[PDB]
Amino acid sequence: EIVLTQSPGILSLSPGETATLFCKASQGGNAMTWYQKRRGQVPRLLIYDTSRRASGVPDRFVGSGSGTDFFLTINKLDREDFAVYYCQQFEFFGLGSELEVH
Amino acid sequence: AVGIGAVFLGFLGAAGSTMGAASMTLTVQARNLLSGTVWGIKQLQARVLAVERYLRDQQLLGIWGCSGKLICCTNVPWNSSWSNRNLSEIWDNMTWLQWDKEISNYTQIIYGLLEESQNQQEKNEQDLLALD
Amino acid sequence: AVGIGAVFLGFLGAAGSTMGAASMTLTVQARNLLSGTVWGIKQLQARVLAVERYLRDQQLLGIWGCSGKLICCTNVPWNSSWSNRNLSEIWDNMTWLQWDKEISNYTQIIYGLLEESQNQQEKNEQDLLALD
Amino acid sequence: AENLWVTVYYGVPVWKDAETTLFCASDAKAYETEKHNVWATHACVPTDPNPQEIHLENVTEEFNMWKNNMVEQMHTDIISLWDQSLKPCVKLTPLCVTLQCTNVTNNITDDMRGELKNCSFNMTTELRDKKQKVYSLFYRLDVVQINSNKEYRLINCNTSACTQACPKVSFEPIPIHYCAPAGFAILKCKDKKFNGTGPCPSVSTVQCTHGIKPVVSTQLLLNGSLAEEEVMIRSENITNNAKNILVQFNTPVQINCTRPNNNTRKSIRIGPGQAFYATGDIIGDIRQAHCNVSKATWNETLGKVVKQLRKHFGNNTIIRFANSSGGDLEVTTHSFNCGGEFFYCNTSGLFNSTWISNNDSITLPCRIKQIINMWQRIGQCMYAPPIQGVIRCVSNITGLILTRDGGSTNSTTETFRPGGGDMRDNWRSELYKYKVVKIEPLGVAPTRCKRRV
Amino acid sequence: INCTRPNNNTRKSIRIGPGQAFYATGDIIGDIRQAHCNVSKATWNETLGKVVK
Amino acid sequence: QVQLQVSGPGVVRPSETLSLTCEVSSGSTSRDFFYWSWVRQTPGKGLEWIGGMYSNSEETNHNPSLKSRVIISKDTSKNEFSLRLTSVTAADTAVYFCSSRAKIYYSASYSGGRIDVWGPGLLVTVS
Amino acid sequence: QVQLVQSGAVIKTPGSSVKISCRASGYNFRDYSIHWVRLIPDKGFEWIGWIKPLWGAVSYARQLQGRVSMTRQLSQDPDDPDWGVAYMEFSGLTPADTAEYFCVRRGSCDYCGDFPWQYWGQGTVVVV
Amino acid sequence: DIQMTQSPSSLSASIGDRVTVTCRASQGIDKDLSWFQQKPGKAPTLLIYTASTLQTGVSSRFSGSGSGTDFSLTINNLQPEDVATYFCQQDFSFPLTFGGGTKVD
Ligand SMILES: *[C@@H]1O[C@H](CO)[C@@H](O[C@@H]2O[C@H](CO)[C@@H](O[C@@H]3O[C@H](CO[C@H]4O[C@H](CO)[C@@H](O)[C@H](O)[C@@H]4O)[C@@H](O)[C@H](O[C@H]4O[C@H](CO)[C@@H](O)[C@H](O)[C@@H]4O)[C@@H]3O)[C@H](O)[C@H]2NC(C)=O)[C@H](O)[C@H]1NC(C)=O
Ligand SMILES: *[C@@H]1O[C@H](CO)[C@@H](O[C@@H]2O[C@H](CO)[C@@H](O[C@@H]3O[C@H](CO)[C@@H](O)[C@H](O[C@H]4O[C@H](CO)[C@@H](O)[C@H](O)[C@@H]4O)[C@@H]3O)[C@H](O)[C@H]2NC(C)=O)[C@H](O)[C@H]1NC(C)=O
Ligand SMILES: *[C@@H]1O[C@H](CO)[C@@H](O[C@@H]2O[C@H](CO)[C@@H](O[C@@H]3O[C@H](CO)[C@@H](O)[C@H](O[C@H]4O[C@H](CO)[C@@H](O)[C@H](O)[C@@H]4O)[C@@H]3O)[C@H](O)[C@H]2NC(C)=O)[C@H](O)[C@H]1NC(C)=O
Ligand SMILES: *[C@@H]1O[C@H](CO)[C@@H](O[C@@H]2O[C@H](CO)[C@@H](O[C@@H]3O[C@H](CO)[C@@H](O)[C@H](O[C@H]4O[C@H](CO)[C@@H](O)[C@H](O)[C@@H]4O)[C@@H]3O)[C@H](O)[C@H]2NC(C)=O)[C@H](O)[C@H]1NC(C)=O
Ligand SMILES: *[C@@H]1O[C@H](CO)[C@@H](O[C@@H]2O[C@H](CO)[C@@H](O[C@@H]3O[C@H](CO)[C@@H](O)[C@H](O)[C@@H]3O)[C@H](O)[C@H]2NC(C)=O)[C@H](O)[C@H]1NC(C)=O
Ligand SMILES: *[C@@H]1O[C@H](CO)[C@@H](O[C@@H]2O[C@H](CO)[C@@H](O)[C@H](O)[C@H]2NC(C)=O)[C@H](O)[C@H]1NC(C)=O
Ligand SMILES: *[C@@H]1O[C@H](CO)[C@@H](O[C@@H]2O[C@H](CO)[C@@H](O)[C@H](O)[C@H]2NC(C)=O)[C@H](O)[C@H]1NC(C)=O
Ligand SMILES: *[C@@H]1O[C@H](CO)[C@@H](O[C@@H]2O[C@H](CO)[C@@H](O)[C@H](O)[C@H]2NC(C)=O)[C@H](O)[C@H]1NC(C)=O
Ligand SMILES: *[C@@H]1O[C@H](CO)[C@@H](O[C@@H]2O[C@H](CO)[C@@H](O)[C@H](O)[C@H]2NC(C)=O)[C@H](O)[C@H]1NC(C)=O
Ligand SMILES: *[C@@H]1O[C@H](CO)[C@@H](O[C@@H]2O[C@H](CO)[C@@H](O)[C@H](O)[C@H]2NC(C)=O)[C@H](O)[C@H]1NC(C)=O
Ligand SMILES: *[C@@H]1O[C@H](CO)[C@@H](O[C@@H]2O[C@H](CO)[C@@H](O)[C@H](O)[C@H]2NC(C)=O)[C@H](O)[C@H]1NC(C)=O
Ligand SMILES: *[C@@H]1O[C@H](CO)[C@@H](O[C@@H]2O[C@H](CO)[C@@H](O)[C@H](O)[C@H]2NC(C)=O)[C@H](O)[C@H]1NC(C)=O
Ligand SMILES: *[C@@H]1O[C@H](CO)[C@@H](O)[C@H](O)[C@H]1NC(C)=O
Ligand SMILES: *[C@@H]1O[C@H](CO)[C@@H](O)[C@H](O)[C@H]1NC(C)=O
Ligand SMILES: *[C@@H]1O[C@H](CO)[C@@H](O)[C@H](O)[C@H]1NC(C)=O
Repeated sequence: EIVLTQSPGILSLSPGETATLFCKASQGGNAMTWYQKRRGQVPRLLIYDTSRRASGVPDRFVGSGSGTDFFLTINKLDREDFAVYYCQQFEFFGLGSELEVH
Repeated sequence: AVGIGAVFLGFLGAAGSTMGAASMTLTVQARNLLSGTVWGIKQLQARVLAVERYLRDQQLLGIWGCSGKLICCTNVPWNSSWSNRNLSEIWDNMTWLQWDKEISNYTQIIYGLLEESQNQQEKNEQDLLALD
Repeated sequence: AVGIGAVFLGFLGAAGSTMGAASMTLTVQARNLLSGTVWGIKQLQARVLAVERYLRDQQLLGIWGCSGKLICCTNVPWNSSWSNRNLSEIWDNMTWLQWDKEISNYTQIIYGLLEESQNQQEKNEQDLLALD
Repeated sequence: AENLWVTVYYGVPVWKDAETTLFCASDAKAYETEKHNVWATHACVPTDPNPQEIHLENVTEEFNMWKNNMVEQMHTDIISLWDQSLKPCVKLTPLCVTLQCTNVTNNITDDMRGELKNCSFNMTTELRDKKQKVYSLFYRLDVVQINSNKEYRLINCNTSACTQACPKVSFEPIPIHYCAPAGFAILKCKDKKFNGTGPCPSVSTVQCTHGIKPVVSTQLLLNGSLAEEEVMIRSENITNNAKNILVQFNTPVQINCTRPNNNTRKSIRIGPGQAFYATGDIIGDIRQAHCNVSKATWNETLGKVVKQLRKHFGNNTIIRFANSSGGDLEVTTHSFNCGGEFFYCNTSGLFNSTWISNNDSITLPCRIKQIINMWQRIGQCMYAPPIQGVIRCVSNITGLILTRDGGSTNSTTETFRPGGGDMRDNWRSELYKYKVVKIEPLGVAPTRCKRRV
Repeated sequence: INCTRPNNNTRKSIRIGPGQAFYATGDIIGDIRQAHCNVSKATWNETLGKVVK
Repeated sequence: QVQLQVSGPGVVRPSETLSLTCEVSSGSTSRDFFYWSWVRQTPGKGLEWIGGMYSNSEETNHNPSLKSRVIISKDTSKNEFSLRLTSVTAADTAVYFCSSRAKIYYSASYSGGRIDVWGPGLLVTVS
Repeated sequence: QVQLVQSGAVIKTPGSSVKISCRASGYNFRDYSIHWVRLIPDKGFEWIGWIKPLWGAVSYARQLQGRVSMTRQLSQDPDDPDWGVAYMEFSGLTPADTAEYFCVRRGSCDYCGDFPWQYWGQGTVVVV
Repeated sequence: DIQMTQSPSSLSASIGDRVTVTCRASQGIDKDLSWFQQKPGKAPTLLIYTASTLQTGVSSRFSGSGSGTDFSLTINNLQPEDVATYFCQQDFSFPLTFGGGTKVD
């Protein structure tokens, strides 16, 4: 099986700032999915294929990385963007990183 | 050069212009001439009609003095009885549709003169190589 | 000679070879390029597609410096900024698909340079014959 | 001399990757058995008796069986041509009618069920005024009880009128060769250890493809092309468990299949020039149609695919084979067509094993349906006529279509289930070698020759 | 120009035969009114003045 | 008026907005694009380019020697090329030309020629 | 549009079996697979299985086999081919299974795989 | 900005002399130089584009040589219609800087 591990856990920052989340995979060589879920709402796909933005996605979300190391960078944060973020390889999941208003 | 503009001199753009204006741009008009459950049959009929026309024109040119060139001089003198208008007024003033409607009666005679001159040039070229 | 073998040098047989190897056999590859109730409509569409491609290539050649020949020199100098690789390494070592993927950016510029050089050669040939 | 001049060469051998429409071409030997006995015996250009493949040198192209074209084209062509062999045949419009069905005359076991129901019904004669009472035999899988009295109906009475297949035309496979038009070529990869993705080192061009017998087989693809020297597994992405795994092995497995029940074709006149072919009497014993494989060759070939499957998951891996999980009839059981008769055979006896990292014959029963819903169209069903006599066929199991289960939570073992799914997985086991390329002549290169004016 | 039918209708399916569906009118939900259209009076008089001119 | 004819007021009040228009035209194709440009001819200095803009877009490219004091606008429907120079002092007393900036290329590949002809100017005096 | 309509949230007893429907509309239902996913608090997401509604070919998670079941029912009329119904019958109910369930569909782009599920239902809460 | 210096301001010659106008640049404008003819009171009209190519419409008297930073316009057989101010235009980078002006008497 594949185990996903998210590094920062809870990230408390201010609006307007930038942020960089990081995930690490046990087995390299495949893609990575990035999901956004707000508080008590329906989830929504941010990034598929680790570099492609989905529908209804602004370009301030940039996914990057290779091998086991993957980055999701958000530039010029908004208060709507303070939510939970998941990393996903085929059927496995991370435990979700929390973004909080400092 | 930064700051570089462009006019996109498109297909069929020298109609009202003089002969010597259209003589430069004619090559692109020749280039654009070609490419372009019953509806496929209609579009197929139109497409093979277009290539029927293009092949007819290529054959009609090919029996004359040029095979695939676009400008072609021959050895048939211009009969003055056809149009009797001199060089400057037909090369600077007159348009193309006007020139079409001016000599639309002796066209077939010009075709036959070209064909006869090219065929006798063929026999003279074949006989020039006869003694070699 | 009794006891006579044969290698049947077929269509598309000099792919990985060098340029100067394929330059001899290209003529047969050019020769094989042409010939080849709804299924008749599909095969008809494929056949007229094949002749659309062949006639497009013949017209694209014809406005250049050669009408029906397969080898063609022109009067446009090779811009060294395109590929900057000298004669021996491109004539002895490099393959064809490599050569395609090396200069697949300046191809249209080469087409335009050929067309402009041929058209100015047309006007120079027409003006060389002007004084006669 | 350092200044070079451009030259255009026409007829330069160089191709690009492309998508075009190849045209079918069957062999002229099938035209010798003429008069519309199968499809494409009259709608196909006869083949070239010398298929002329030309082996190349020093060349390498990257192939991809999964994003390949012309498997979609084969699927669309076979679907549309299958639809085209139904328009001259008869619609069963006066047949969706009240059926008075009883049990078939048989020693009835109350624990089991009889698989034949004997149904008599009103049918219109050739004359519009007179109607007749006529009886026939069907299976449980084609009729349903509508709601004492026991009146049934056909299962397709509320979706579509079933076009009866013409009993003149048969459904045996014949080799179709897909030939490319002029200006296009077909490249086939002759490398032995080629897993169908990436650069192949030894390719060769050909004018037409080799023999593709089109089979209708969900699990356990029949009559395929055998592998070269060992078993080869192929997938688009191994860690993806939603992608099917195509297993093609070297030595074929002989499978026999038969219906031993002797049937009687009976004609019923629907109207003028309309004939409905039903089942008459069952001559002899009422037995269950079945199939056989050899036990030893099946165990050996499963050992071979275990030996090859341990290359992708490490050596210390426990591999087990379990049956299909569930769905419709023809995706959990393996379905095929044994000469105009559709079998749906149970594959629980085959995929029932476990494998550790240290004269008999498996018989399996089948069900027989007469009406089919091939490719699951919304309004297109098809009745199949009964055929005379005991029906047996010999075929060769060549490969498998497997699916790895949804392993999470520290899975020590990895299980594999069979599953047919899309029909395109069958066709990708035959067009995996070929790709279609577009010949673009007129290359351009510099040399040291300027044109003399 | 605005145009409307204000009657709320109910599409009802009837099974003619195998794979044959006939779509008829069911119940009229509410008031039975006459379908109509509207144009603006002033723009119509103005445009008729324009076409007269 | 002729092509690239600049019209408007010839006298601008001190520190007000010079606003000049120019008779422009569309190309032979909808695919064409011009760059219309304001250039001044001064008695003191030489020819000085003031600014300009593409006919395709609305971005203005100008000379930063006037320190972003121009408002360069256009109206292709009304044959208008417009300069709104702000804070105009007596240094901007000059004869203004409006110029068409484009190329004459023949077939879809190459460059074939550039035409940068100018129209007759209008002397604008600031006092 | 692509719409996925679930049923309302339900409350069950331990040892029962909950049937959750998932109606899909706005696309050709026979082409795209249906996945089922769960969300448990302090556990994150956990994958259940997929079903291809063309035939009903399913695949389950390994640790949930014997308890879950998936069926589908197609739309058989030449007027409404778009809509379709998927099902999930979850048996062997324990109080650990109190979670929010989702039935999801992948995207339709060319580089889109199967697991990057674009379209999501509104979710169904199951409390035991 | 790129400075453009045109020389001379004025040059005097008789009827039929081959004259030369020298335009120098501070930076690399390699072949982006235009030559313009302006009647006194009238608009400047184009003579030479890309510093070596004769524009259609003007005669073959107007020729151009030079490269890089230094260019030279050349007038063979100076004419009475050549009484005009000439300008060399840089169009390599923003901004557009033009010549000083060369008067012919
Ligand atoms: C995988 O590939 C194998 C190899 O071809 C297939 O096996 C053949 O399958 C076909 C179709 O089921 C068989 O054809 C039928 O055979 C019946 C048995 O007769 C055979 O033996 C007699 C006596 O030797 C021969 O004269 C005859 O030609 C056969 O060889 C016939 O009764 C059938 O004929 C009936 O139907 C045809 C249809 O056109 C009519 O023209 C006839 O008049 C008659 O009504 C038919 O010929 C064939 O026998 C099989 N070969 C072998 C060696 O067994 C597999 O079927 C294939 N796999 C799948 C799933 O299709
Ligand atoms: C399951 O395995 C298959 C087999 O490889 C795998 O398919 C491949 O996916 C990649 C994308 O993940 C496809 O795209 C290529 O990616 C490589 C490496 O990045 C590059 O050569 C190209 O991508 C470039 O371009 C992108 C957009 O321009 C950039 O964003 C990117 O950063 C790169 O610069 C190229 O597009 C590749 O074609 C396929 N190959 C095959 C044979 O299908 C698949 O992704 C695997 N599944 C998962 C979920 O990972
Ligand atoms: C036609 O079909 C009928 C079935 O409806 C069949 O009748 C059965 O015959 C057998 C023997 O001929 C009867 O006896 C059985 O024999 C087996 C073999 O030893 C026993 O194992 C059975 O015992 C089981 O069932 C008993 C109840 O019947 C239990 O008491 C016992 O504990 C075992 O569970 C049994 O003795 C059999 O009983 C009948 N079936 C019925 C329903 O009575 C008949 O033979 C068939 N005829 C032909 C010609 O084929
Ligand atoms: C594909 O083939 C497999 C086998 O090759 C087949 O599996 C069998 O199905 C039946 C019913 O579908 C299973 O259930 C049996 O049904 C009888 C009916 O009365 C019961 O009496 C049986 O119970 C006996 O056995 C129990 C266990 O030994 C005893 O506790 C009990 O007292 C009885 O003696 C039994 O429930 C049968 O078990 C399976 N076989 C196996 C090995 O699992 C399958 O149905 C076929 N596929 C399809 C789609 O039909
Ligand atoms: C894969 O193998 C398993 C193992 O046997 C199969 O499970 C079996 O499925 C049958 C039904 O097909 C079950 O039979 C039961 O019979 C009673 C009799 O009335 C009925 O009430 C039940 O509803 C059911 O029909 C059988 O118990 C079951 N056995 C086990 C151990 O689970 C499964 O069907 C196989 N799958 C395929 C696709 O073949
Ligand atoms: C199916 O049922 C029909 C009755 O509709 C059976 O036909 C009868 O069979 C008996 C038994 O021999 C005869 O006495 C009658 O004369 C038959 N009637 C007709 C109209 O044929 C038929 O035998 C049954 N078939 C099977 C396989 O059980
Ligand atoms: C005829 O078929 C009916 C079914 O339509 C049989 O009725 C049931 O059959 C099952 C299995 O065949 C038995 O388990 C039931 O006990 C039957 N019901 C009854 C009330 O007996 C019926 O047995 C068949 N045979 C006859 C003679 O009617
Ligand atoms: C075939 O047609 C006959 C004639 O309509 C049907 O027989 C009728 O059946 C109904 C219902 O049982 C009775 O009320 C009538 O009295 C019957 N009429 C006659 C003339 O027999 C019969 O049901 C149809 N089907 C079969 C299988 O015979
Ligand atoms: C099929 O074989 C190819 C090689 O021919 C494999 O592709 C390479 O796999 C390695 C991992 O073992 C990667 O590091 C390379 O980047 C891959 N290259 C390319 C071009 O994809 C491929 O993984 C094999 N596929 C299967 C399913 O076995
Ligand atoms: C299936 O049944 C038919 C009967 O309909 C059998 O054909 C008979 O065969 C015997 C000898 O084999 C002949 O004497 C009869 O004249 C045949 N009758 C008919 C009507 O053809 C046929 O042999 C049976 N099939 C098998 C495999 O035994
Ligand atoms: C499958 O059928 C073939 C025949 O088509 C069987 O092969 C025969 O096997 C017997 C021994 O069992 C030999 O005596 C025959 O010579 C064989 N004939 C042929 C034509 O091969 C084969 O045994 C069957 N397999 C199973 C598992 O039943
Ligand atoms: C025709 O319908 C349009 C709406 O489609 C009407 O426009 C509205 O007019 C009201 C005032 O009567 C405004 O408050 C709305 O904002 C308008 N909405 C829109 C979308 O235009 C229009 O008045 C109607 N005309 C007639 C003659 O009935
Ligand atoms: C498994 O064992 C074989 C020896 O037959 C070896 O070649 C291979 O590298 C081993 N694979 C792993 C993953 O250890
Ligand atoms: C699986 O194999 C065992 C032992 O070989 C056998 O008892 C069992 O019946 C098989 N499974 C099925 C479903 O038949
Ligand atoms: C047709 O009838 C069967 C039997 O009741 C039913 O299951 C099926 O849903 C029906 N189909 C339609 C389209 O109504």
